[PDB]
Amino acid sequence: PRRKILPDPKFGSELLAKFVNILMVDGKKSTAESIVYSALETLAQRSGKSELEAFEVALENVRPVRPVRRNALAMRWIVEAARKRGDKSMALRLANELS
Amino acid sequence: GQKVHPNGIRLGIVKPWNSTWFANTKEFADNLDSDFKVRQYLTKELAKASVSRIVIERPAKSIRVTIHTARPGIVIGKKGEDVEKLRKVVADIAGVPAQINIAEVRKPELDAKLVADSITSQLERRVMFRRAMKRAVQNAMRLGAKGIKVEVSGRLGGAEIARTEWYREGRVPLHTLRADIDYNTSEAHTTYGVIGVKVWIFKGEI
Amino acid sequence: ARIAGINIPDHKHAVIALTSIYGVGKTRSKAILAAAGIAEDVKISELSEGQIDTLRDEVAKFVVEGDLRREISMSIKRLMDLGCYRGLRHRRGLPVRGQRTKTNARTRKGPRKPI
Amino acid sequence: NQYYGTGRRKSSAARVFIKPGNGKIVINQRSLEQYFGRETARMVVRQPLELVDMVEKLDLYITVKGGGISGQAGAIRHGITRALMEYDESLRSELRKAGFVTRDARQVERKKVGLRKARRRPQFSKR
Amino acid sequence: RIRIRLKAFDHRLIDQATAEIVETAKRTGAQVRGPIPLPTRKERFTVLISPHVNKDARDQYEIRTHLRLVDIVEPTEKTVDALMRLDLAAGVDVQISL
Amino acid sequence: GRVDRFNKRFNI
Amino acid sequence: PRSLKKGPFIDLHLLKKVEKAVESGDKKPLRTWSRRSTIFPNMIGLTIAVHNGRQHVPVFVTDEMVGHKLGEFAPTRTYRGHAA
Amino acid sequence: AKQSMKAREVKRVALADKYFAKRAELKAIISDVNASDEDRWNAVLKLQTLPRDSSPSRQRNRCRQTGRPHGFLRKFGLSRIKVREAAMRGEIPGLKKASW
RNA sequence: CCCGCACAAGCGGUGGAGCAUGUGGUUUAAUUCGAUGCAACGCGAAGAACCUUACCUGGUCUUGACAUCCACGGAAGUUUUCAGAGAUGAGAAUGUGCCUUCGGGAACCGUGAGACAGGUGCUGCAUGGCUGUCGUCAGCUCGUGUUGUGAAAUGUUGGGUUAAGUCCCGCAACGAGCGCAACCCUUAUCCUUUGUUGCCAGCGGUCCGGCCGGGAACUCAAAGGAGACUGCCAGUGAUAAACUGGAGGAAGGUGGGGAUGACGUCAAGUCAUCAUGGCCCUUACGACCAGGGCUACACACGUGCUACAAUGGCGCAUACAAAGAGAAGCGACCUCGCGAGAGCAAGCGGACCUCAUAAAGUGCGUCGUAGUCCGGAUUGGAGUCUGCAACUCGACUCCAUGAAGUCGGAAUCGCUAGUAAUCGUGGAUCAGAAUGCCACGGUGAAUACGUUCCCGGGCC
Ligand SMILES: CN(C)[C@@H]1C(O)=C(C(N)=O)C(=O)[C@@]2(O)C(O)=C3C(=O)c4c(cc5ccc(CN6CC(F)C6)cc5c4O)C[C@H]3C[C@@H]12
Ligand SMILES: [K+]
Ligand SMILES: [K+]
Ligand SMILES: [K+]
Ligand SMILES: [K+]
Ligand SMILES: [K+]
Ligand SMILES: [K+]
Ligand SMILES: [K+]
Ligand SMILES: [K+]
Ligand SMILES: [K+]
Ligand SMILES: [K+]
Ligand SMILES: [Mg+2]
Ligand SMILES: [Mg+2]
Ligand SMILES: [Mg+2]
Ligand SMILES: [Mg+2]
Ligand SMILES: [Mg+2]
Ligand SMILES: [Mg+2]
Ligand SMILES: [Mg+2]
Ligand SMILES: [Mg+2]
Ligand SMILES: [Mg+2]
Ligand SMILES: [Mg+2]
Ligand SMILES: [Mg+2]
Ligand SMILES: [Mg+2]
Ligand SMILES: [Mg+2]
Ligand SMILES: [Mg+2]
Ligand SMILES: [Mg+2]
Ligand SMILES: [Mg+2]
Ligand SMILES: [Mg+2]
Ligand SMILES: [Mg+2]
Ligand SMILES: [Mg+2]
Ligand SMILES: [Mg+2]
Ligand SMILES: [Mg+2]
Ligand SMILES: [Mg+2]
Ligand SMILES: [Mg+2]
Ligand SMILES: [Mg+2]
Ligand SMILES: [Mg+2]
Ligand SMILES: [Mg+2]
Ligand SMILES: [Mg+2]
Ligand SMILES: [Mg+2]
Ligand SMILES: [Mg+2]
Ligand SMILES: [Mg+2]
Ligand SMILES: [Mg+2]
Ligand SMILES: [Mg+2]
Repeated sequence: PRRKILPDPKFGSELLAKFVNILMVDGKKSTAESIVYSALETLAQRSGKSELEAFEVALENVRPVRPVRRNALAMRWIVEAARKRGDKSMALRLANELS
Repeated sequence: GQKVHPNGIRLGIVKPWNSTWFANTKEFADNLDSDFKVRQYLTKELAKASVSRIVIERPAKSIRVTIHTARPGIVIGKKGEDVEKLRKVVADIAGVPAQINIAEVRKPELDAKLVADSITSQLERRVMFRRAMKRAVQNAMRLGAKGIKVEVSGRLGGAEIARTEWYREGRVPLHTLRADIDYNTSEAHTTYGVIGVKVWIFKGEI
Repeated sequence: ARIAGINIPDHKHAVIALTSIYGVGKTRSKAILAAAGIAEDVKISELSEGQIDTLRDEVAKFVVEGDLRREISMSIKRLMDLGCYRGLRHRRGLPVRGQRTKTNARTRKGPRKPI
Repeated sequence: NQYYGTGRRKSSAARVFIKPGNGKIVINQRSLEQYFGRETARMVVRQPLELVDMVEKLDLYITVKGGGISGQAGAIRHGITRALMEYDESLRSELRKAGFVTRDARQVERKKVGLRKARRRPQFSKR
Repeated sequence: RIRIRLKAFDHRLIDQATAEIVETAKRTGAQVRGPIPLPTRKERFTVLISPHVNKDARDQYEIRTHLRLVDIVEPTEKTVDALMRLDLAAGVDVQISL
Repeated sequence: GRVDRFNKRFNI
Repeated sequence: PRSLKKGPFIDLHLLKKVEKAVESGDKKPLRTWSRRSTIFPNMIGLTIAVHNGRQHVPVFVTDEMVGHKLGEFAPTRTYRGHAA
Repeated sequence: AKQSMKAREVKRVALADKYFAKRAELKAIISDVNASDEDRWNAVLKLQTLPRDSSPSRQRNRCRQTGRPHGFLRKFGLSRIKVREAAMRGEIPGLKKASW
């Protein structure tokens, strides 16, 4: 013009809470949360690395710019990419995009 | 632009209602219509008697009308003959027992309705609009108004092109809700059509 | 598999499969299966020929397929021959149930015909 | 001998009674798990206790009315926070720092004439 | 019990009228369950203000109906007499129930 | 059709 | 449509006019403005001239018309195409 | 509104009052479940012989000051325009400009 | 040099589809009239089957549908018949009051005459009133003084600062008015008072239902108060106004939202709300009636709704609102009906009763990317209800049908937070007839580096 998020319940991260918000449509946060956690479980089991750590792996490869905006664009690009995919559910589409 | 009605915006802040009765929906519209007819009757009947305000209370089933007049004598008449004629007609049109009380307006030059009606009387007699306005302003300020505005609009002096003219003296702070602004209007029916008069009189805050 | 002269999809739940018949919607499908004593979620592939024969008996109680198409055609022809208002709307290819035609009415009129 | 706090959020109001106990929480005669399906809402309710480290030191008896799941969870958190400050006034500064002492005063903005919602304006065609 | 329900469009008037009732009862030597303020009804009206068109130009008006309940336990002999012989201010509706 | 449709759904 | 419990609506003036035409065996068209009247079995074979807003349209009543309103056979709007 | 249009409404109110009981009787028969088919039929025929203006559904609420047939408010018996004029002069008890 | 969802950054749309709705056009006997770039086009209309209704066709009336005046007959009326589409004609019954000076009037109906009535006829470019608009933008002025031959100027510019002609400082100006701000409503915290129809902490009881005794705590109700001041502290600042940060506090710098619209601008809108100068019609441009039309459909535009699915559809189970309405009304329970509904019939002019399942949500199951278990247009059949009456032209239900549509070119719109988005709920108008309008909660984001650019505006 001319002239803060809270942490997620299951993990305690402002990064993942922001990711949930970026995924969310129409104020349906509980729906978005269930997708993100379902996706992170898939992602953690595949590598054997933890959900929160496996999230950072995917971000660092996507991040393009001020550090806050780097995360924002990366998360926005992951979600946009995952929605464009043709896998069965968003959780799987998201896990496949993150992996 | 357009302005809020000065009286309306101050109702229940510094300005009383002119009708004070409770009713449920069943009787509300009928009471409004009987009030309308009472005021219509009294306004016509007392056109020469300087009526400023007709307040209507409905105690019990009856009606109590308070007529604010600069001329209580003409309204009352000899031994209350005239006020009795009014009372019987009001009782008939209201369809309930009627009381008429008279309240004197001590200072007519500070009463917006009487000032407006004074100007429209003069305009109908072909007094120069500028003279009528100037004297209304001068009188109010002499009698201790903190301010006064007068507006006249229409075919002033029978001109083909209508215009608005106004004069103010002192303060007329219309955005101050605690300001006692007496506002009222009147229409002069001239040979060339309707001239509208608006009068705002400021009598101090609170 | 084959009912009322059409092939019903083998992979679908019976309740959905039977709606492939012209004249059977969801309500009649459920009623047919309730009467035959067949569960709604059984796949048509999983049914025996005896079970399919009972489905054919239940469907036979309804006017369906070519018998229904001819009833509907006859009903519309009757209106058109009568020359009642609805008949005239059918003749002219316009909405028959009072809908606006100043705009819309594209389902009946088809795509826009440039002036 | 119990400690009380009223909490409010959106259109919800929570009555929170705290006593010494073993970590029991009842909300409207139901358990926390039974009352709130959402784990976000369960987290919100338990935030003040977890922050002061009194999760199994206290029994909570809670009633809540009005608003929705998030409103009620937020009202309860506000009520617990105020009950804890009755129980021990020295907890104020920590609870204050966590943002729990504030009554979140954000309410639904009224619909307005000429707008579809509080702010959403009808669409404009220029030409 | 005498139950008295008062209604008015102005709260100052209704509070004057309740104060009259309680004193009338507490003079006649009657127990009164003191004025209960029941929910104010807010009836709202939205009107177009132009004579023609200008659909977004409106005024919004309200009538607030204030409501008070007074309950007279153990009505004495001249308790009911003094309440039925009372002209409350014009603009207060009074409903007495037995 | 219509005459016996009529006479059965109504009556004087 | 009209509730079955109330029966079919007919204007009394038309009912009496129909009864008189049937009893007489009269074959002159019955002029009516009662577009809203239901066609009854005893109208079969009569010509009913039904108002359409400006003229009385002759409707020769047949068995298939029974249960329809008279106005159904007397269109009120004139339309011959835009491009004609 | 024209003087004639205001007079039509007075006529409709008067006819509706004159026939209210008769219309109610006839409609009770037509609706009556255990009424005979002949009695139902005769009632249907009788109801339509009464003046159409005796039906209350023929009445249009009009502003009691001007006769305006649109913008009516039943609480006040006035159109939106006359409500506003009366409201601002303090002639409608309790009514004031609302904000919330 | 500044400002505003003006752009940028974002999120969701419109533009494509079907449907709703308004408009243009065309058509028509008539498709009544008005609104027209922003600021007309879900606008007047908060609700056209009849009525409404202003239009058309045809049938009718002429001092009249609606007033006053005069005269001559009648009480009022009510029941009832025939003819007629009805308007309206003919009848036939019955009734014969109330003021009683028992003089007569008062109603209230008829009839006659004419002063008149009547007009949604014209002129919004003769007007009042009311409204839109620039714009809630920060402006617009005046007195006195001074300057200039004068139109004019100064003040009001300038140095800082503000949301602000806001405030400070300087200054041939000194003051003032209308605006800004404040006073008003609402929302966020607390206290006091009152405590049912609301409340249930403790206690006794209990069929487990605040259900009962009670209790007055708490939620809540609604009256009265308290509270926020840049007040405190720090740094910046011109020993300024102010700014940035901190403390405490429910709240912090206009806390959030509303009401509030300066001088004026557009001969802007409205003679069809009403009023009104002038003009015009008067056995018609007035008035009554039935039927039709305002719902027409090669087409074009605007505003919406519903979608195109899996962050979803369907089934079963199960949570959590607010605000509002109600007597020619809201209508429970119970019974009947697949259902719309029907029958019976409590309660409630309401913190009591009723409308009245909140829905999204959550759990479990199923569908498995298909024009589908997506979509729900269209059409057939059968019904319900309101209403004299649903053919033209109602809403709703059931069975059947199952269109386009696979996220929409150029372009373009809204929004800065409890907002957008999404989810239900209520109300006015209203017999019936919302996807519109007005209102209410639930869930609840993204992004803003910046002012170069586009639009509107302010100051020099
Ligand atoms: C609506 N639009 C066609 C025009 C418009 O957009 C404007 C505008 N400013 O944007 C108008 O001013 C307008 O709406 C309007 O109001 C007009 C008039 O008022 C107007 C106009 C011309 C006139 C010429 C003559 C007369 C005299 N009358 C006719 C004769 F018989 C006696 C009146 C006029 C008039 O009132 C211009 C329009 C333009 C409009
Ligand atoms: K149509
Ligand atoms: K004007
Ligand atoms: K000067
Ligand atoms: K019609
Ligand atoms: K729509
Ligand atoms: K599912
Ligand atoms: K389908
Ligand atoms: K219809
Ligand atoms: K689109
Ligand atoms: K309705
Ligand atoms: Mg099928
Ligand atoms: Mg179906
Ligand atoms: Mg329609
Ligand atoms: Mg909302
Ligand atoms: Mg209520
Ligand atoms: Mg008139
Ligand atoms: Mg109506
Ligand atoms: Mg942009
Ligand atoms: Mg489109
Ligand atoms: Mg038009
Ligand atoms: Mg015009
Ligand atoms: Mg006109
Ligand atoms: Mg223009
Ligand atoms: Mg709109
Ligand atoms: Mg009509
Ligand atoms: Mg006849
Ligand atoms: Mg005229
Ligand atoms: Mg103009
Ligand atoms: Mg200036
Ligand atoms: Mg100032
Ligand atoms: Mg202000
Ligand atoms: Mg003009
Ligand atoms: Mg005129
Ligand atoms: Mg007609
Ligand atoms: Mg229309
Ligand atoms: Mg489906
Ligand atoms: Mg409802
Ligand atoms: Mg296709
Ligand atoms: Mg697809
Ligand atoms: Mg903004
Ligand atoms: Mg909605
Ligand atoms: Mg400025």
